[PDB]
Amino acid sequence: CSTLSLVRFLELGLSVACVCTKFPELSYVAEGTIQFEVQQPMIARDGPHPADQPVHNYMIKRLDRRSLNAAFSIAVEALGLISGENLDGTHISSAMRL
Amino acid sequence: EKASESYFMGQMQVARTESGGGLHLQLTQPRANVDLGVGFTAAYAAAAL
Repeated sequence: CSTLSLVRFLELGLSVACVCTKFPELSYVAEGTIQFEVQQPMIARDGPHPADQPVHNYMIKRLDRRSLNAAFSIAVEALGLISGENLDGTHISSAMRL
Repeated sequence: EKASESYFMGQMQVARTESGGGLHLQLTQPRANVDLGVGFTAAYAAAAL
């Protein structure tokens, strides 16, 4: 036979790049935007800064949604024995079930 | 050099002025310097291109 050597993500190296945190209700709250800006530094230049509008140093960052998929097909003769529907008391059918 | 120049830092003042429904006050802090070194006290030179 052959085993399936599993691999953990946290035990890899790439994990340094991203902070992973589980957010259970996200798919519900993902109907709207989250929309948090971050910052922007600014030097103190000499000379008086005009009394105008352009004082912005808070560019906005918006969330993007991503997913993952998989396929896990199961045969028809399997769930028959699994649910005990197509089963009888013989030793044979209690072996195929295993 | 170690003591290139004196540097006097004053106190801060504000300018409380409202303009266009928004409070706009600026900060100011007067400064002053003097190079307390007889003869030259700082030299530079072009390193790369």
